[PDB]
Amino acid sequence: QWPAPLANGGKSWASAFKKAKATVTEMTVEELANITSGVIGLCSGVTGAVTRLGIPEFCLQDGPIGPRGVHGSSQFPAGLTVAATWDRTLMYARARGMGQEFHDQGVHLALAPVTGGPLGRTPLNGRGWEGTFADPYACGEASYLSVKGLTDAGVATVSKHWIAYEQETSRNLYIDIDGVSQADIQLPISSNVDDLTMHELYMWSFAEAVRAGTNHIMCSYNRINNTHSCSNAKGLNQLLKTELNFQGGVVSDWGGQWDSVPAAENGLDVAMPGKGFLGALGDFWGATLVELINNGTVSEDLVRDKAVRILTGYYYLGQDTNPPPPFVYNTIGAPTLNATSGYRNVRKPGTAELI
Amino acid sequence: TQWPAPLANGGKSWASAFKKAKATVTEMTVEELANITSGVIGLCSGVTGAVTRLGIPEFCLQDGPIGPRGVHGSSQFPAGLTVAATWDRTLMYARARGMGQEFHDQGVHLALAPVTGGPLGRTPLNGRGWEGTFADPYACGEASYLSVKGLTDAGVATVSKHWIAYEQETSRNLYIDIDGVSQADIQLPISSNVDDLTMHELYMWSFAEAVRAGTNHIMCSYNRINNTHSCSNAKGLNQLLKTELNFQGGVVSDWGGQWDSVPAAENGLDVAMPGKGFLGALGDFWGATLVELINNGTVSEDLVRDKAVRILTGYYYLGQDTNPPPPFVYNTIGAPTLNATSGYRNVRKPGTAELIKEIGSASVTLLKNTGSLPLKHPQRIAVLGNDATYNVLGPNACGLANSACDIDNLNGTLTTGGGSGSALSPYTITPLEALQKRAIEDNAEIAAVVANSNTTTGAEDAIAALLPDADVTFVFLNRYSEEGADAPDFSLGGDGDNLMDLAVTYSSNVVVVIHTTGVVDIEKWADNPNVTAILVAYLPGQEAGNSLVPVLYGDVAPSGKLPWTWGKSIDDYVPNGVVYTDAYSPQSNFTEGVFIDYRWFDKMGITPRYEFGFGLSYTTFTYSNLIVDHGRWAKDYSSVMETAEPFAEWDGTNSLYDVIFTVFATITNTGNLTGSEVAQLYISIPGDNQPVRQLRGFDKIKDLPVGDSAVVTFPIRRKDVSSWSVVDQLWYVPNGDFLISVGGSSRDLPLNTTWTP
Ligand SMILES: *[C@@H]1O[C@H](CO)[C@@H](O[C@@H]2O[C@H](CO)[C@@H](O[C@@H]3O[C@H](CO)[C@@H](O)[C@H](O[C@H]4O[C@H](CO)[C@@H](O)[C@H](O)[C@@H]4O[C@H]4O[C@H](CO)[C@@H](O)[C@H](O)[C@@H]4O)[C@@H]3O)[C@H](O)[C@H]2NC(C)=O)[C@H](O)[C@H]1NC(C)=O
Ligand SMILES: *[C@@H]1O[C@H](CO)[C@@H](O[C@@H]2O[C@H](CO)[C@@H](O[C@H]3O[C@H](CO)[C@@H](O)[C@H](O[C@@H]4O[C@H](CO)[C@@H](O)[C@H](O)[C@@H]4O[C@H]4O[C@H](CO)[C@@H](O)[C@H](O)[C@@H]4O)[C@@H]3O)[C@H](O)[C@H]2NC(C)=O)[C@H](O)[C@H]1NC(C)=O
Ligand SMILES: CC(=O)O[C@@]12CO[C@@H]1C[C@H](O)[C@@]1(C)C(=O)[C@H](O)C3=C(C)[C@@H](OC(=O)[C@H](O)[C@@H](NC(=O)c4ccccc4)c4ccccc4)C[C@@](O)([C@@H](OC(=O)c4ccccc4)[C@H]21)C3(C)C
Ligand SMILES: *[C@@H]1O[C@H](CO)[C@@H](O[C@@H]2O[C@H](CO)[C@@H](O[C@@H]3O[C@H](CO)[C@@H](O)[C@H](O)[C@H]3NC(C)=O)[C@H](O)[C@H]2NC(C)=O)[C@H](O)[C@H]1NC(C)=O
Ligand SMILES: *[C@@H]1O[C@H](CO)[C@@H](O[C@@H]2O[C@H](CO)[C@@H](O[C@H]3O[C@H](CO)[C@@H](O)[C@H](O)[C@@H]3O)[C@H](O)[C@H]2NC(C)=O)[C@H](O)[C@H]1NC(C)=O
Ligand SMILES: *[C@@H]1O[C@H](CO)[C@@H](O[C@@H]2O[C@H](CO)[C@@H](O)[C@H](O)[C@H]2NC(C)=O)[C@H](O)[C@H]1NC(C)=O
Ligand SMILES: OC[C@H]1O[C@@H](O[C@@H]2[C@H](O)[C@@H](O)O[C@H](CO)[C@H]2O)[C@@H](O)[C@@H](O)[C@@H]1O
Ligand SMILES: *[C@@H]1O[C@H](CO)[C@@H](O)[C@H](O)[C@H]1NC(C)=O
Ligand SMILES: *[C@@H]1O[C@H](CO)[C@@H](O)[C@H](O)[C@H]1NC(C)=O
Ligand SMILES: *[C@@H]1O[C@H](CO)[C@@H](O)[C@H](O)[C@H]1NC(C)=O
Ligand SMILES: *[C@@H]1O[C@H](CO)[C@@H](O)[C@H](O)[C@H]1NC(C)=O
Ligand SMILES: *[C@@H]1O[C@H](CO)[C@@H](O)[C@H](O)[C@H]1NC(C)=O
Ligand SMILES: *[C@@H]1O[C@H](CO)[C@@H](O)[C@H](O)[C@H]1NC(C)=O
Ligand SMILES: OC[C@H]1O[C@H](O)[C@@H](O)[C@@H](O)[C@@H]1O
Repeated sequence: QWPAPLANGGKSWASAFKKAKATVTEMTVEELANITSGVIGLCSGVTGAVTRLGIPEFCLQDGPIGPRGVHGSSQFPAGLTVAATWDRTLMYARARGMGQEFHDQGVHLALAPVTGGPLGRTPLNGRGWEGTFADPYACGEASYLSVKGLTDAGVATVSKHWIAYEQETSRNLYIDIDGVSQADIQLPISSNVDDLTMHELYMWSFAEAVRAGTNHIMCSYNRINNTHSCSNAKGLNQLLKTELNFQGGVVSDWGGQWDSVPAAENGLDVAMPGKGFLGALGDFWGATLVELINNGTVSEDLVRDKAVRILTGYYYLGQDTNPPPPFVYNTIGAPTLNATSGYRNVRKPGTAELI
Repeated sequence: TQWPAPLANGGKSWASAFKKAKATVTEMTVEELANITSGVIGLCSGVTGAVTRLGIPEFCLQDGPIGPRGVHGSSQFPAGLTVAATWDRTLMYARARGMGQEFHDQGVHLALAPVTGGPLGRTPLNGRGWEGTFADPYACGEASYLSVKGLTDAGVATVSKHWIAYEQETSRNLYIDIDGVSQADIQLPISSNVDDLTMHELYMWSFAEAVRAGTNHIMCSYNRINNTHSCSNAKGLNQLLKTELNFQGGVVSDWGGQWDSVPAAENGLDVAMPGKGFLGALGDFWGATLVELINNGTVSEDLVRDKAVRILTGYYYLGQDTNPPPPFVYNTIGAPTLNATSGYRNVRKPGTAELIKEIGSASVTLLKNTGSLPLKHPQRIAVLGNDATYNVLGPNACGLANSACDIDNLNGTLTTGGGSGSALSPYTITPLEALQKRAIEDNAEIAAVVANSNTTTGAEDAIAALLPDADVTFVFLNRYSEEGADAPDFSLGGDGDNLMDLAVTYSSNVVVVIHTTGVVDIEKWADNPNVTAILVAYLPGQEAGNSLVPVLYGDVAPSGKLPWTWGKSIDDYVPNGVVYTDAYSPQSNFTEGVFIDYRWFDKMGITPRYEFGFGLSYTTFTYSNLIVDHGRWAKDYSSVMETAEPFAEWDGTNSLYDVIFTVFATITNTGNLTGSEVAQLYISIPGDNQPVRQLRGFDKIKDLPVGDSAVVTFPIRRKDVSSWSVVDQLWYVPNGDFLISVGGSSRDLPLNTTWTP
């Protein structure tokens, strides 16, 4: 079908890749499943530590205007708003500023920016404002610069949402809350997209995102030609990881992962949110992935590539020798998470006037 | 287990022996059935329980694909790797025959030998591939047949090993339960997941040959196959081996290869080793447990009587009743596992040393020669490498299994590999002695740096001072590997890389000799003009030096050729050659099919450095006059036992091993010196996803004088031209064009013709 091309570190991540491979090489099957699946904590998502090799939990945090659910930060204008400036300098400085606030709040991975999913097939898209232009060229430019800003600030990006994620209606994220299951109720809207259109319109901004060095990409809730984005082999293994030569990790949207084995085989590298959100949003790896490896269904080396893709960003942005500070706010919310919040003021002179 | 256990009948040559077997087994109590089918404590690698009432003694099962291991008073033969490289059926037989006499005379009933297609050569990193012969079914077939014959002709029963698809040491995970730690709780053995065509065309080939040659027993391997232990795989043991190959002898467990009581009993195992040996640490699943399984109705007395009959057929057939082996006198297990004194018995016969030398001289393979060989009478000789002299701790310092020296010990000349297939030496003829003897005859001087060049103070200075004035510099490299591990890469062992860097710096006439268990990485030096000649001497046993120097000095031309493919990069071979995982149930999918060693290279259009079947002479040979004589056919009556391999053309009277045509060719000695030449025949058998070409014959012409010619002749068996029909489950000769090719290697084929039935 479409096999999983191994990470090699690409142009800029060469040394980071090699530190990643080295670390992954030392990891037990449990450790591999610990880092490739979400655990419980204060951030939108959290990767399990590899505590024996001193790899810590990574804080994944919303969102594309800056860290969400924190005090002591600034509320930046939306992507829609910078787009309207048609000013590359502002697009970059916006992201750079968002970036320092993410770093200084303690975020390893910013669940941002929005780089062409949604792009704007419908002017009614409920979350269209999070993107930029209704145009691949201009969106590509803003996406490039948005990615660079955040990464220059020392925070790994997760560009979102790959791909063809053009309506909120019946995205139908995976949720098995109460007795009921979305999987029984209704499958996600299937974006059915020819190959010219995928190439010339939707992939264009993501290509720019990859070129800018986005460390990760988030696969979307919709299905493409009736396969989930997060387990679409053509989309992740071929279009993204081969043609766009993407060297980083594919993070599930929160409930965008619907299965265990196809996901592992067809491009997904991180299961989010895992144990977070009471497990309500699916929890298909973790202990399940351990079992699948130990019984020969899934190759350990397949999962080592996932862990390598995750650690590449860690090492490239220097989070190993320059760790972000502790994240201090409960952004999940009680009663889902009963944790107290600290306080940290992260607002810096210059930010208000940039805004 | 829809594959029932077929009853022994003694097949072709063993009819008599089988009948005495059954007679004796029929008198046996249940306790006697259990005593003989499981190992007991003794001096040998394994020992079957006696049936003392019926006068059946303990049988000594002893390790030795190069001869009796762990004994003094014997000879260290070359490894199977080394005979393979001769391509000389005569030497193949005589090596086994010699090994046989030493086995018998030390008192061994069953030789755990030879290695007949497991491992065959899927990975060139296999830590124990060296115990085998060729990375080729056909050639492994021929050597397997002959090695078996020579052993049995000495009056020692063989246990051909290891059945089957045993193709990496890593995660072989023998069963063991010692120090509160069981292997069952850590990881299962690697699972060779082999399709049906591959298993027939590749892995079973050499085992068919060992069966035909009358192998008395066969050893089931440590690996699972399709996720079922080999030693309890019914389709493997009961169907493929005991039905299709019609195998009439015993299946012996590898040591810790048996994992359970009842499936083993049900699915093809005949003998549980080592039982009460090795503190019972490697599992003891039968014995008293089998007694209870019979008494309580779980396993039929009939099933176990068959096991005992298969054991006892070999005993009678080789006449060990009326002509018993002498007592075995050496503790080969080792304190503290077994605390028992050793006797002394000398078994080395006149002739053996010279046969070991000859195998060396016929095997050593010339890979590069820009003009420096043969040597005339150089006056100033430099030698580099610890491989050139003795292990600094003594030739048997590394213990009973040649594996106990420190990772950095200068072990001297690598005359054998490590593990169960090793053996002690009474001495080593070092390359440095033999070179010195010759130097002295020429009134020359000779000096060797044998220290560790990287860690010995003065060694680099000493080298820099010595080489520039030397007329020739010999460099001795080696690469130890062992059972229990795969090589991590092609790296030279010890300080090899350093020695080569230094030698090309201070000398323009470097001759390299490699003693190795397998392919090594020489890419850094092989195209350097300062390296004038490269030889690989494999594992020549005790006569390392005196075998080599005659070839260096042109007393005899090199005639050895490569029995596997020498690629430039490990990355050029079959992928996932060794699988590394902590997964509880490790998998290895043999998705390459039949395409291993040179079939991979050929199909994928990859050029090796030196191809399968390559090896230079001090002369050249021109090939002419290819004849395919369809009138030269013969009925097969020569085998010792018959298989039951089904084939489309079975008329009721004929055989898969009938020779259906013979092909001929002429070689002419077209250079300026006498030389021996290994002619080779390959066939392209038509079909889908088929090999570019397949070795189907070889003939070594000896000492062809300048100007002279000789006819080379290749019998072609029906099987040689057949494929396995997965659908129809039999062998068949396909339709289409059969390219038949002949020449000096797998890439150097001047003669070609099409046959089309
Ligand atoms: C969603 O569904 C849509 C609708 O079906 C999908 O759009 C199809 O996408 C496939 C590609 O995945 C595309 O395939 C081609 O059709 C061409 C003819 O129209 C073929 O010529 C072309 O084949 C070549 O490419 C293959 C892939 O590399 C090769 O295997 C093949 O050998 C061909 O290539 C050789 O020849 C050319 C010269 O002709 C040379 O340049 C090459 O290098 C090579 O030597 C494709 O097979 C369909 O045409 C698309 N259909 C439409 C209507 O767009 C879409 O992919 C789906 N999306 C997802 C995410 O699944
Ligand atoms: C390890 O796993 C591999 C992977 O599966 C496994 O490979 C398979 O091996 C089986 C054999 O056990 C192959 O079997 C079959 O599929 C054929 C179609 O491709 C089918 O025609 C075969 O047919 C019959 O043979 C059986 C056995 O004799 C017989 O009982 C049936 O009645 C069929 O034969 C009849 O009809 C024939 C004419 O049509 C006639 O000639 C014959 O005499 C008889 O009357 C067979 O069932 C399977 O295809 C393999 N698959 C692959 C992927 O190769 C290995 O066998 C496993 N190895 C171990 C050690 O377990
Ligand atoms: C584990 C094993 O292969 O054991 C045997 C004993 O019969 C087996 C067949 C084998 O071919 C034989 C004879 C050999 O000749 C091998 O070359 C050989 C070995 C491969 C070696 O074994 C190993 O290296 C094992 O991988 C190694 N494995 C472990 O330590 C292990 C233990 C628990 C769980 C998982 C793994 C081991 C070392 C030492 C003692 C026992 C086990 C032991 C062993 O001493 C030799 O073993 C012993 O002498 C021995 C084993 C158990 C108890 C007492 C003595 C070895 C030698 C001679 C060095
Ligand atoms: C199941 O197997 C056991 C292991 O072989 C048997 O026990 C061994 O039986 C041998 C006889 O067949 C004994 O050998 C002899 O030893 C005595 C010393 O005590 C000498 O007098 C004899 O001359 C000597 N014979 C020789 C070698 O020439 C072994 O001593 C004995 N070993 C043990 C462990 O006791 C069982 O007999 C066997 N059980 C059955 C039911 O057959
Ligand atoms: C001289 O012979 C020595 C054997 O008598 C040999 O030592 C052994 O070398 C092998 C390498 O082939 C080592 O292999 C193992 O190394 C570690 C062990 O902890 C494992 O991770 C590997 O998987 C592998 O099994 C042996 O450990 C080593 N044996 C001992 C007792 O130290 C030397 O290498 C030989 N000398 C030279 C210069 O080659
Ligand atoms: C798998 O990941 C989980 C999630 O982080 C690990 O546990 C935490 O380990 C950190 C140190 O890295 C401790 O500060 C926390 O107390 C642990 N949290 C919990 C919930 O106990 C776990 O250690 C990981 N396991 C392995 C084998 O690395
Ligand atoms: O909770 C979301 C609000 O949705 C409102 O409605 C939407 C429309 O009916 C239509 O566009 O479909 C989407 C779902 O695909 C609806 O969310 C309305 O239902 C309100 O109750 C909600 O506040
Ligand atoms: C392996 O484990 C998974 C999850 O625990 C299970 O769904 C699957 O069926 C298992 N397969 C085997 C062969 O045991
Ligand atoms: C062998 O193939 C099966 C699917 O048929 C798969 O589960 C297993 O992981 C494969 N092994 C490899 C190639 O890693
Ligand atoms: C948090 O507290 C609420 C109310 O005190 C409780 O019902 C809920 O179960 C708790 N949440 C979790 C995830 O434990
Ligand atoms: C028969 O004996 C074996 C070995 O003691 C034991 O595993 C099994 O439970 C017994 N079975 C029955 C049916 O008594
Ligand atoms: C052999 O002797 C050693 C050393 O006294 C002892 O520890 C060991 O238990 C003995 N071996 C056996 C199997 O009796
Ligand atoms: C070959 O040897 C000479 C010394 O004899 C040395 O100076 C020269 O650099 C060497 N050349 C190569 C290609 O190593
Ligand atoms: O994990 C230890 C490992 O070390 C060697 O390099 C490998 O080739 C394996 O054979 C061995 O088991």
